[PDB]
Amino acid sequence: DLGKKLLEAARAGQDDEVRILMANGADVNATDASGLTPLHLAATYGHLEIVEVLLKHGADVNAIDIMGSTPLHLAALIGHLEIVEVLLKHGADVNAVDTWGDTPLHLAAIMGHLEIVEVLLKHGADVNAQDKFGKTAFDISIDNGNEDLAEILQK
Amino acid sequence: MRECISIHVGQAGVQIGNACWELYCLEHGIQPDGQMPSDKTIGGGDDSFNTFFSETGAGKHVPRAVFVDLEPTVIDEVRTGTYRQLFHPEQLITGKEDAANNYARGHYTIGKEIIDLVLDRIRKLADQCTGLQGFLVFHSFGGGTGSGFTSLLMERLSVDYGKKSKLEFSIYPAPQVSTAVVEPYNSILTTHTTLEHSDCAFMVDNEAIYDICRRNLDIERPTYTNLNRLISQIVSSITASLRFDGALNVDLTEFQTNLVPYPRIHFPLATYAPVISAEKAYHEQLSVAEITNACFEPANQMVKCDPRHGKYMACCLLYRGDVVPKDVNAAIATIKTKRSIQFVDWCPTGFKVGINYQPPTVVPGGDLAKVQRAVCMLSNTTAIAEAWARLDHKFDLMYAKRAFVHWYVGEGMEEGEFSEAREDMAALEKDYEEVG
Amino acid sequence: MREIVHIQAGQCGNQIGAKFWEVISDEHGIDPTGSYHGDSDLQLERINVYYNEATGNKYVPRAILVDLEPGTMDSVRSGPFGQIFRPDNFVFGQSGAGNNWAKGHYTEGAELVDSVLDVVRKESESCDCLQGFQLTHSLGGGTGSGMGTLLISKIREEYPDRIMNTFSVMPSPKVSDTVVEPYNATLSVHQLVENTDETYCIDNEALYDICFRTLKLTTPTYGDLNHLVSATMSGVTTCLRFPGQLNADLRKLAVNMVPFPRLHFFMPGFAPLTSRGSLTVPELTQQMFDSKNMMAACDPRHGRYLTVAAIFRGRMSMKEVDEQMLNVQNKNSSYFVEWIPNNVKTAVCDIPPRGLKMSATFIGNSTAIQELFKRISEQFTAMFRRKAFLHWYTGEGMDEMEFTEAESNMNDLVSEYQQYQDATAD
Ligand SMILES: Nc1nc2c(ncn2[C@@H]2O[C@H](COP(=O)(O)OP(=O)(O)OP(=O)(O)O)[C@@H](O)[C@H]2O)c(=O)[nH]1
Ligand SMILES: Nc1nc2c(ncn2[C@@H]2O[C@H](COP(=O)(O)OP(=O)(O)OP(=O)(O)O)[C@@H](O)[C@H]2O)c(=O)[nH]1
Ligand SMILES: COc1ccc(/N=N\c2cc(OC)c(OC)c(OC)c2)cc1O
Ligand SMILES: [Ca+2]
Ligand SMILES: [Mg+2]
Ligand SMILES: [Mg+2]
Repeated sequence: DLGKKLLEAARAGQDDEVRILMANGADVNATDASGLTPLHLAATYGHLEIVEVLLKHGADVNAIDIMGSTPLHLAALIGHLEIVEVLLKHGADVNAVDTWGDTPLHLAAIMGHLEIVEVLLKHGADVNAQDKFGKTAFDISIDNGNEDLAEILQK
Repeated sequence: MRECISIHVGQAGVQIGNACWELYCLEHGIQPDGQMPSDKTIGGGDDSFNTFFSETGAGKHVPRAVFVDLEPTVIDEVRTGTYRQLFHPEQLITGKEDAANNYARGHYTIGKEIIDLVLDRIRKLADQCTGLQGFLVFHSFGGGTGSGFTSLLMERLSVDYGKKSKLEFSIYPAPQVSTAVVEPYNSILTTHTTLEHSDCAFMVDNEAIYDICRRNLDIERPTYTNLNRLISQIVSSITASLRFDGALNVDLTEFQTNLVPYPRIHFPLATYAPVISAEKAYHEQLSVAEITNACFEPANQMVKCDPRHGKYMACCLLYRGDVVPKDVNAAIATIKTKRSIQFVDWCPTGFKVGINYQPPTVVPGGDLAKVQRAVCMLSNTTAIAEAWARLDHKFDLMYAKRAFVHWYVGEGMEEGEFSEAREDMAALEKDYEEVG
Repeated sequence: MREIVHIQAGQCGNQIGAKFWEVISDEHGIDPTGSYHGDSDLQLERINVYYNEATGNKYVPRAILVDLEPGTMDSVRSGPFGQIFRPDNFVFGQSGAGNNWAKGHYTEGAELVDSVLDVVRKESESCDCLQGFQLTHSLGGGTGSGMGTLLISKIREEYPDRIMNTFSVMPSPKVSDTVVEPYNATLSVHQLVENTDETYCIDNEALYDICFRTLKLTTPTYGDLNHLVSATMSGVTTCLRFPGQLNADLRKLAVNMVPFPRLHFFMPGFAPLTSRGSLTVPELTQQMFDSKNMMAACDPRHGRYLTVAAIFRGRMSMKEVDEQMLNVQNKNSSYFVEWIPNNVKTAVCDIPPRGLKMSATFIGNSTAIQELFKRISEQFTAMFRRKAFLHWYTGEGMDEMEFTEAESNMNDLVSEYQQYQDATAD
């Protein structure tokens, strides 16, 4: 079962191991018990080269886990700017919504990743998208008094 | 001659104590080392001043006093000041850690580490007496030591000296010079636990003394030194009958007979006049009638309240100086024709008068001018219930939310004690309403 | 109540702790070798509170320096007052904690905890009347947060009757964009609610904001932020270090500032605000109560003050301070709870801090502090919902339930602040 080994290699950042496993028929879209794929794990742990390799070998850029998280939600939450750009160039849905009503914009705003917020707004992120509590990313900036984030969202 | 022992507890009791004993030495002619040249009997005697001072074989006149505090800073200033040789060194007792403005630390935890030492040192003073009448206890309501340690001491004194009288001088808190937010709690707790152990208590409201210093003495921002000098003048006027020859309030029992009709309503109001600034050294001398009328002005009271809203149960006028008795009779006769003086229907409408013909003494460095005649009026009026209402209201505002209560419970005190103390204060307020 | 034993743990704790010792040694006329060169008896009156007296009248800080990273010891030693610390008081481990609270609190940190306790023991035994402890640390890292909180609990066990005070630095992504910091901070806050008597909340979000928007510093450094920290630390300890009218101590501060045991997180403030190398009493009292001058990113006008302590330093009329302080309470009466009478205390100290003629330090117990806790709680929840990096904690022995319990406790703390903010006297 090369799928379980590919999940481990993607998380661990073993680039060579990823190439060999794919060459031997490993499922690039294998999931762990919570529905996470190799692309979700490489995007969470910041392995840019693994993300690029997987996208050139059939990884679904918009795969969701059991909680509706896409690779773009996780890269925006963790703050990996270069991976957010690579995902958007490969067709990631900028406005994907998870089970909490969050979009990647809500997660980059909460975590204070202001350069990722700018990138998402430039790629069409919806400033009116509300989470399950009715909050937009603008509401989060006003409620927490983050004036730097509020200025960017108002541009 | 029957001896009186003074006990000074906590910072306020100690600092007021030091100001009082300095003034007593000046009134009696006792020098800072204890020598008294006007005392013809060396090594003993039964003169009226011997009620407050014992005598050694070398002619040293030593205060019958004990100073107690849970930390040493304040008492250390007494041990090194102008009057360091006056006191019995074993008479100045200090711990190492104070009550942190917490009644429970003063009463239950820290206070218990020194209580037996204090009682043993008091017994050494009592053993020197031929006819001990009782104790004068000085303390703040607001401090942890002044509130908590005093209650513990008063409880023990009642067991060990059952038939002896106990009189208090208590400092009632004011915002302008307060130390702590929890002072209303400490004040109510100490009032409840000392009520059955105290025969008579003179409350001194720091706000009343602070206002007098500002209005009469032109003191911009009064400090404790200015408050304490005025307080000592008033305390001396109250205790003069015990230390000098006289016919009014000559012993502790007589204070209760004249001023306390029922055991619980034992809080007389003191009024003092005239208070004149030392910078007015050529002030016109005020007559007996003018100073006597000034006793019925709320601005001259030791506690802020309005005796026009209440009824009198007793009234004692104590004069010092160039005072002719017929002038007092005439001033009182005029004062009786006044709509704002009402007595309860069960007390005689009389005014008790005592005159000491020596004018008051001023301390060098004081803020008061010399005067040829002064008066202290001591009355039992139901208007003092206004002081208790003000204090109970501050207690209720915090207690409703149980604010700060955890500090007391964490120091060996049960939360039910707060409700029991408050209920006793509600009954006290009703005792005054039932009289009038 | 005299001696305080100071402990500084982790990178942040040691950096701000060294700055504290540099700033207060200058105020007490103490040079880097430990000799006194001051010109006032007031500087030595209460010197025993922070320093031990040694041979040749050499004043040595009562300070214990701790870190799992050994490189911190050399950075401390190379500072101006780096040689003043007792050589036997440096307790350093072999490898850092890697911003992991579980390493600091359960594995590497737990192996070095008994060594620090022996040093606390020797320092405490040589105190005539120990009042308590003061700890400097960050909440976002692994050592100051995980090991600092473990140390607090063990000291709390051996010395239950002593006061435990902390200067706790809150994380912000504006200064450190490390996504595990809300986890470390939340786990630490659960410990601080239970085991400390008083905590000064020094928020990196606020420190960054002051440097950037007020002081005009486009790229704030740790040296810039720490300048505001050392000024605040000097101000809030003034009444412990100088005689003044009040014989202040850590326990009297706690009894008068903390009405409910869990609500012991203070919002410090300072005026005037200054930058490195770069006022009347009415101005000082106004700046002191302004959101722009607070060291926690909270707007005091969004909450109510339960209690406040204010210290004015320099030569000024105490009657003027009394008047102006009464004034602020009248015009801003809606921002004070009405069920705690006389809840504002003022102190005046003659000696002002370095480079300033007049200064004011504010210590507020304000329900507006819930904004700081809500900020961290929201970040903790965003990470926790996705279980991001949870294996880094559970792999060191931690149970996932500890995260849940910490989250539930902080949300309860926010509800308790809201409760007293809405309460009325009636
Ligand atoms: N008039 C007057 N009031 C004083 C003096 N010292 C303190 N007070 C008042 O007493 C209260 C504080 O109690 P303290 O006597 O200082 O405290 P303590 O009895 O030493 O108790 P702890 O210090 O808590 O152990 C406040 O209301 C002060 O305003 C003084 O010398 N004169
Ligand atoms: N104000 C301020 N914050 C600092 C300073 N040094 C570190 N921090 C903050 O502290 C947090 C990181 O904690 P550190 O103190 O570096 O970590 P530690 O306690 O040494 O723990 P490990 O290194 O993981 O073992 C982040 O929020 C930093 O922004 C400093 O000098 N000043
Ligand atoms: C709200 O009322 C109170 C506040 C605290 C009180 N006493 N403790 C101290 C006072 C201090 O400054 C005023 C201080 O500097 C901060 C200090 O340093 C440790 C202790 C007393 C109060 O009545
Ligand atoms: Ca004689
Ligand atoms: Mg005291
Ligand atoms: Mg570190």
